[PDB]
Amino acid sequence: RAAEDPEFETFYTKNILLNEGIRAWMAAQDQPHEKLTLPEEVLPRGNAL
Amino acid sequence: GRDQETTGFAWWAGNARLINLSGKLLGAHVAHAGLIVFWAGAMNLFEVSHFVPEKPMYEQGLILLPHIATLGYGVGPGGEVLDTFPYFVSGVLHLISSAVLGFGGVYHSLIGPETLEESYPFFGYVWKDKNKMTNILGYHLIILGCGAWLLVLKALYFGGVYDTWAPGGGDVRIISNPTTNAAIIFGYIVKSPFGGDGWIVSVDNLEDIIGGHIWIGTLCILGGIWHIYTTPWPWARRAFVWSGEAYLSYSLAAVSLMGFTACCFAWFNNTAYPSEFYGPTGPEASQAQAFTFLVRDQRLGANVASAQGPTGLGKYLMRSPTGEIIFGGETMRFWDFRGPWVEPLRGPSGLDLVKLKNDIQPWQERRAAEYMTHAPLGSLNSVGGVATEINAVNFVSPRSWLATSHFCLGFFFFVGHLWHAGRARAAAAGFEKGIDRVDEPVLSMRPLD
Amino acid sequence: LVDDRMNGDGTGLPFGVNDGILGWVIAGTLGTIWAIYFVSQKDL
Amino acid sequence: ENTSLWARFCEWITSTENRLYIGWFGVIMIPTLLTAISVYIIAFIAAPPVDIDGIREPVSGSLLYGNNIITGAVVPTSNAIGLHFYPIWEAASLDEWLYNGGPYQLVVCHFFLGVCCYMGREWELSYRLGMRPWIAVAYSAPVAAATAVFIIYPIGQGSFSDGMPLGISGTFNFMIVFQAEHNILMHPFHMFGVAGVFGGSLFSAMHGSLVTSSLIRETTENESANAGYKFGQEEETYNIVAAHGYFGRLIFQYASFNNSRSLHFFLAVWPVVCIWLTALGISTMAFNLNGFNFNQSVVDSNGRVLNTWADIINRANLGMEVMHERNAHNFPLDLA
Amino acid sequence: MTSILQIALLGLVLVSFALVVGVPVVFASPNGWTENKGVVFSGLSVWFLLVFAVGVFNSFA
Amino acid sequence: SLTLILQLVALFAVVAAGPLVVVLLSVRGGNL
Amino acid sequence: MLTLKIFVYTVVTFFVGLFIFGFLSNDPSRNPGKG
Amino acid sequence: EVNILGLTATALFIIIPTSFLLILYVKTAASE
Amino acid sequence: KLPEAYAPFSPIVDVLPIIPVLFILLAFVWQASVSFR
Amino acid sequence: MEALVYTFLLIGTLGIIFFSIFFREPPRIA
Amino acid sequence: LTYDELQGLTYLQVKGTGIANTCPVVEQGTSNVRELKPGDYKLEKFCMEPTSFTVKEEDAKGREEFVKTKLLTRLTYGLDGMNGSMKINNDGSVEFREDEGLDYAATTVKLPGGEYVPFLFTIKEFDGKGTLDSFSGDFLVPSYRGSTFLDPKGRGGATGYDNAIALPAKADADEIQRLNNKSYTPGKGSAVFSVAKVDTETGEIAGVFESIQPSDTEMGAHPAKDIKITGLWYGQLT
Amino acid sequence: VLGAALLCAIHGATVENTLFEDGDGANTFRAFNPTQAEETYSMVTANRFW
Ligand code: CLA
Ligand code: CLA
Ligand code: CLA
Ligand code: CLA
Ligand SMILES: CCCCCCCCCCCCCCCCCC(=O)OC[C@H](CO)OC(=O)CCCCCCCCCCCCCCCCC
Ligand SMILES: CC1=C(/C=C/C(C)=C/C=C/C(C)=C/C=C/C=C(C)/C=C/C=C(C)/C=C/C2=C(C)CCCC2(C)C)C(C)(C)CCC1
Ligand SMILES: CC1=C(/C=C/C(C)=C/C=C/C(C)=C/C=C/C=C(C)/C=C/C=C(C)/C=C/C2=C(C)CCCC2(C)C)C(C)(C)CCC1
Ligand SMILES: CC1=C(/C=C/C(C)=C\C=CC(/C)=C/C=C/C=C(C)/C=C/C=C(C)/C=C/C2=C(C)CCCC2(C)C)C(C)(C)CCC1
Ligand code: OEX
Ligand SMILES: [Cl-]
Ligand SMILES: [Cl-]
Ligand SMILES: [Fe+2]
Ligand code: NA
Repeated sequence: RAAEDPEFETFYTKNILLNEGIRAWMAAQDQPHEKLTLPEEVLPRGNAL
Repeated sequence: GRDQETTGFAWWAGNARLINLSGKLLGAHVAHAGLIVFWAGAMNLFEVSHFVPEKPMYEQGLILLPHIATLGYGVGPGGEVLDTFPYFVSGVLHLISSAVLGFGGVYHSLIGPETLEESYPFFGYVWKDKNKMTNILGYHLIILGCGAWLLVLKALYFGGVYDTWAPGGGDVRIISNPTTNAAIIFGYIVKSPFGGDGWIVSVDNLEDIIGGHIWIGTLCILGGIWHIYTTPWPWARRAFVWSGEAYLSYSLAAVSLMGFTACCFAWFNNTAYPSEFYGPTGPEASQAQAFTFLVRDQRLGANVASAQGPTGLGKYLMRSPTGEIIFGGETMRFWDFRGPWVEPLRGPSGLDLVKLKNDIQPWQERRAAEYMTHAPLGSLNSVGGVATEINAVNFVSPRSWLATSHFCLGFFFFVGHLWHAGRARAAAAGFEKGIDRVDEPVLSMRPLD
Repeated sequence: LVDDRMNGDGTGLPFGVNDGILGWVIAGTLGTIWAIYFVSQKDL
Repeated sequence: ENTSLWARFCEWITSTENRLYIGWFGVIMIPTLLTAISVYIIAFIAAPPVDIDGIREPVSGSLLYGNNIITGAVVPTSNAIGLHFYPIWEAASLDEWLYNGGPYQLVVCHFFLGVCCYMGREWELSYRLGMRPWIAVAYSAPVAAATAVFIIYPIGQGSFSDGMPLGISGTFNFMIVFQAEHNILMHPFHMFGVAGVFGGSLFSAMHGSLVTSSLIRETTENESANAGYKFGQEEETYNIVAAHGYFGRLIFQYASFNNSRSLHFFLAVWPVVCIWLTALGISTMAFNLNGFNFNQSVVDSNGRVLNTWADIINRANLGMEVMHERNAHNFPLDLA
Repeated sequence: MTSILQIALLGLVLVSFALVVGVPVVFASPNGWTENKGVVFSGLSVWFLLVFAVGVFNSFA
Repeated sequence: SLTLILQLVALFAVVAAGPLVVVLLSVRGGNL
Repeated sequence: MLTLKIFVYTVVTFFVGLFIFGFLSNDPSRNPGKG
Repeated sequence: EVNILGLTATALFIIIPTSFLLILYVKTAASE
Repeated sequence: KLPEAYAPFSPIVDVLPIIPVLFILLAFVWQASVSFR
Repeated sequence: MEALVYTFLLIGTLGIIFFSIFFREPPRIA
Repeated sequence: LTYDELQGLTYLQVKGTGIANTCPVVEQGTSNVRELKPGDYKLEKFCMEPTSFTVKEEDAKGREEFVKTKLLTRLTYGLDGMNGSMKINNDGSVEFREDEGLDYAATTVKLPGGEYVPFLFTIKEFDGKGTLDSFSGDFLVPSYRGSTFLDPKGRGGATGYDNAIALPAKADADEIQRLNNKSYTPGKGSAVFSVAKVDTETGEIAGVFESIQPSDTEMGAHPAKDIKITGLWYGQLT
Repeated sequence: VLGAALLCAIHGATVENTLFEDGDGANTFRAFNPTQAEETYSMVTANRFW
């Protein structure tokens, strides 16, 4: 529904977006075996923060 | 003292053992008052000894030196400290008075008269004597009215109290013509507690502050005389429980309401709590972020009135729910913030675009220490701003400290009011210890189904 | 404006009233309850 | 007392013969909570999308607008409103009131009044039954927590949009954002609350085990062992003498809980005081007192940052921080 | 004049320390307050004298 | 530092003052 | 919409008046205990 | 449209245990 | 800072806030000494 | 249907708790 | 209220009353309109507030009708603080040209049936040609959202995902309208103005307007409707 | 877990608020006797209250 609708948002979609940021910004310093040297621009950001 | 086998109270309820002991109760009170004045003097001397003069009086974790500084004792025009001798004098006077009070409390607790009625009928009191309790309440009401009139005298004749709303960024301003309008004062007390008004946290000027203090002092003195020369009416007798525990619960509820109310003053008020002494409030530094970024991005060259954000509402300026022009960021919740560095920039309709473009003042620009750090974030073990900040700056806002602590103690005192009100009602009814087990009320009632 | 609004949010209205009818119905309801209680107090 | 209107009303209100006790606290509990129940149910079923963040980006939260029970939620009030008391009569239309988040304010205000009067009604029934009155004092802890998450935290942050959404996924959203911005896990009051619920479950299991185990035979492998005697005798079953011996032999037989009253007082006081502590931790983090901040506390002799579990928590927190309100921020430092 | 103030304040500190240690001890002693009345009164008198002395010496130092 | 030494000695003097009163009342009679 | 405010104000004033005058109407005497 | 698998699963998970419990309650209340 | 005539007494001042915390603990010492009767 | 099943389950739970409150078995032995 | 008594009110008196969203009026002026002195003018404080918000939806049977709607956003729809030029000639020809100000307002309105219609009420970059009785022209309409706006799934334009992140097996030639395009191309709208109640002593004109402009296309997913905005405008000539 | 903590708090408060008299002192904790064969709290009163 949210893929075919740019208007449909729920708190569950907000939680999914938060989980994506947790994974992306936590993996590099969380799993040193993975050697995730991800640059800052491919990491997801909101606006201004 | 006494043991549990005679009083019926255990050690963790030992202060109940002196409920009916007037002299020991008075000694506990006087010793506790000595404790309060001792904390005042000791913490004042600690804050004076730990005072760096070049820094403002909020990066140092000082909470009560701002309380003296609000009265105008040793405060320069812009907000500088000038001298710390009034603070030192206040601390030393509190320490000596606490020594006297502690001696009196220790004396009355240890070797004072055990019970006051047999030798001192003026001070003796039973908890069921409504006339005597109203006499004591009247004495304390007259004392509190004199205390409020003391602040009135300091504001009116002794050249004190610091005004943030004075032009240029505040000044210690002697207050002339306080607003003693009953309509204004009681419209303050009966209005809504929400964001549009604020019930008691709405005083934007020392004139209304001192008019309300005149009203509260006169009313307290008159009510004290009234309680001295009256006895509670039969409706009050039928409504209230007349015991020492019930009176404590009434005081606990009132003082918990006062604690929550003072927490709200601390978080929102910037008139009785100047920003130069207490740091920014919640709404400011957030309004200051939008204001400073607006003036910076128009100093670069980009216009701020026709600039829209990612959502199309305005990166710098937008409209409030009412048609006032407000700051366009996420600080649209704080559009009711009134500050000394905002009002000359603010007009009848909105934020006065022409004033933002041309009539900005250099002192309002320099008031970016409001925004920079010092937004009332700060974490429990100090460190900087938001919870994800690193160990760079040692700061937590004094407004945050004495709002958080005061809400905690206000809620605890509401809980204590509940406890003491319930136990006082059970004591007056007769079942504070439990159920009589041979005639319980439940067996005399019809079953529910 | 495109619609009619109460426009009473804010402005420090006493007890939230913006018309005299609200204060009058508050006073009338409180007075009615007080009158019933007064003529019907003390159980009997 | 019998031929008077306010009399008959008073001894009907204070009557203990009602199926549910009303009382003078109930005359305020019942209408506010019924209003909150009605508005919450109607909003959860058919609430139109509401712009929570004040950025003209509504979220649905209601079943008829395409979500389930887990992800459906009565969404908080608009950020544009703030804590400015927006009821129906302050709106020009019901559609506008619904678009701005008025149902949340209505339900939260009525729920706060209703739980306060529920506590008062608990006291009132304890008073009218000849009981002791501190069940309301025990109930004051969930009321404090609900007030902290629905009223006090929006007061501290300046907007009812900061209130906990009336739902499940909204509750998780409130949790994650609160973590990102206050570091609740590293807050000692929250540690006390977590220890309180864990110890409450522990002590509930221990008390249930000790009272369910310490029995003499009165119920056989059938429904009941009434062959000794049927219903209608005061010869009591149970035990607390061998149960205390078992609990003592369990560890070292000196932590004496032989007093049943002291044991039940401990069972009452531990989760209550811990939930008091965690509710006040939420209330302190409302004014941004926040949790422990040990980011880059460990440095070596040359001053290089040695990583830390607290630093990993910081990375997760800032990853949460950059996701929250992707479109609601225009300025770098998050203060409002 | 500052040295006189410092000596007076140190004397006041020691007198207050002696008073804090002894006043509860004298009060709660069995049959001790009516026999230590003179020494307790003298201690309180010197305490008040030292307080007033530091107060009047503050204006000169 | 000498400042820290005087802070410690003042701290020990004020911390030990209370228990000194209690033990003095315990060994010099009673009424506590 | 003003009449909705009038109706709600009347309802709230009614219930608050019932609360206050009911607690005024001899509440400490509504006990089974002797006292 | 219509998730008929979810509908059948939910309807069966409601009907079968509720009917089982209701039958047990009816046969228990019939013979005291 | 404290005035110049009171600067040596600032280390004594630095300990004075904790005395009220010491007072309730003194009460607990007295209860222990009376054996919590 | 999607929302109809959720509404039916919620009102069924509410009806169950209503029956448990009001049409319960009367309590016996204490 | 005219501009004279709006400046005579404090901020606290106007606050919370809805007065700040109302454009000033002219009470001492004349309705002759043509009496206005010709020349080159630089008007400031150009006010523009609406009185109705009607949306054009096309039925699937072939006729044109507008419908009245219900506003969801509160009093944020006025335009205030704009300025520009008016080259008025002796015959009456004008050269109205707005330059800068609060020349936009994000407005969300509700159609009958419960469909949300967001739009950006703009008059920015508008030129005016015609007489004093009626002059019209065209103005620039921005998208509604910037290219840094992220959808509920994090996809966007300048920044975003541009891919269905929820499921790794759906990016084919059916989500192109939702993922690949992400258009922010500005539209244009047409507004017609009219000058009434001219003032001679201080050059204060306050007429009416009727504006036609496209609605929001969200992110380019669906075509925009047409919004008709009618109301009053106000200006001071110097 | 939340229901277990709720049950612990409610059970403790209910037992402590239905404790019967069992004595004359103001401290109910010493009113308890493990030797007696009677229940220390009123289950009937607790059931009617809840
Ligand atoms: C604000 C704190 C405070 C205060 C002012 C008091 C005051 C009092 N309590 Mg109490 N108490 C407290 C806290 C407090 N308590 C706490 C927290 C507990 C729980 C542990 C108790 C438990 C308790 C019990 C069980 C009893 C009291 C009793 C008493 C009364 C008489 C004590 C007595 O006769 O024995 C004498 C005590 C002493 C000799 C030791 C105290 C030493 C002195 C007084 C203080 C320390 C020295 C001090 C610095 C001197 C100042 C010097 C001066 C020159 C400035 C007294 C009025 C008794 C009572 O109720 O009366 C019937 C009683 O039995 N209390
Ligand atoms: C007319 C008799 C009288 C007076 C004047 C007082 C006065 C006072 N009592 Mg007291 N009391 C009385 C009778 C009286 N009481 C009786 C009969 C009892 C029963 C035994 C008590 C029991 C009692 C207790 C238990 C306590 C007090 C306390 C206090 C003080 C509280 C004020 C405070 O500390 O805050 C601050 C003070 C102010 C804000 C006032 C500012 C100073 C002003 C300018 C001075 C007022 C002068 C004024 C003209 C004189 C008043 C006229 C008088 C006739 C009322 C205060 C000085 C408390 C205490 O111990 O405090 C140390 C306390 O705990 N009283
Ligand atoms: C209204 C109460 C209040 C408030 C708002 C403040 C605020 C402040 N104080 Mg202060 N203080 C207070 C009371 C208060 N204090 C009291 C009563 C004392 C006497 C002991 C002191 C003594 C004191 C000193 C010596 C110093 C401060 C300092 C400070 C500043 C920094 C505080 C800090 O470092 O972290 C705050 C510390 C904490 C948050 C510790 C938390 C303690 C909690 C409440 C324990 C309770 C948790 C839980 C319930 C435990 C249960 C166990 C229990 C059953 C025993 C700050 C502005 C420092 C300063 O900057 O100097 C100017 C400083 O050095 N204070
Ligand atoms: C000025 C307010 C006030 C006053 C005068 C009293 C007075 C009294 N209370 Mg009471 N109480 C209050 C507030 C007050 N209370 C509050 C706010 C609460 C809620 C927390 C309670 C809860 C309470 C209970 C449960 C009981 C009393 C009891 C009593 C009586 C005996 C007290 C005693 O000797 O215990 C001894 C004192 C102690 C053992 C010290 C207490 C240690 C506390 C619990 C730890 C916290 C202290 C720590 C330094 C602070 C940390 C920070 C904080 C913000 C958490 C006595 C007449 C008893 C009673 O009912 O007798 C009739 C009793 O059972 N009170
Ligand atoms: C808009 C401004 C907002 C701010 C103004 C707010 C004003 C609030 C004033 C309330 C003060 C009343 C205190 C009584 C407390 C209970 C006394 C009681 O238990 O009372 C019981 C007691 C028992 O004997 O009796 C008695 O002592 C009788 C004494 C009670 C006095 C009765 C009040 C006057 C009655 C007027 C009737 C109103 C009639 C209806 C008006 C209709 C208008 C159209
Ligand atoms: C009864 C009782 C109690 C209580 C007690 C108390 C409360 C006490 C107190 C007391 C007090 C309340 C005290 C106080 C004090 C004070 C003092 C003693 C002082 C002083 C002085 C000095 C000496 C100073 C000096 C200085 C100066 C002047 C300045 C500079 C610095 C210095 C510091 C040097 C208890 C709980 C135990 C238990 C029960 C019984
Ligand atoms: C100073 C100041 C001011 C002023 C203030 C004021 C003026 C206040 C007040 C106030 C008031 C004027 C108050 C009053 C009150 C009262 C109360 C608070 C009460 C009560 C009570 C109760 C709660 C009751 C209960 C009950 C009932 C209900 C019935 C039966 C009986 C009983 C008891 C149960 C101002 C702000 C201006 C400025 C600043 C400062
Ligand atoms: C101003 C000043 C002063 C004053 C002072 C005072 C005001 C006093 C005091 C004092 C005090 C106030 C002291 C104290 C101390 C205390 C302590 C040291 C404590 C303790 C406790 C504990 C350690 C506990 C233990 C325990 C128990 C027994 C119970 C249970 C278990 C436990 C383990 C917890 C002087 C004269 C020096 C001079 C200089 C300055
Ligand atoms: O809205 Mn919910 O939340 Ca208290 O932070 Mn700033 O703003 Mn928003 O951000 Mn993170
Ligand atoms: Cl922002
Ligand atoms: Cl979010
Ligand atoms: Fe049990
Ligand atoms: Na963002």
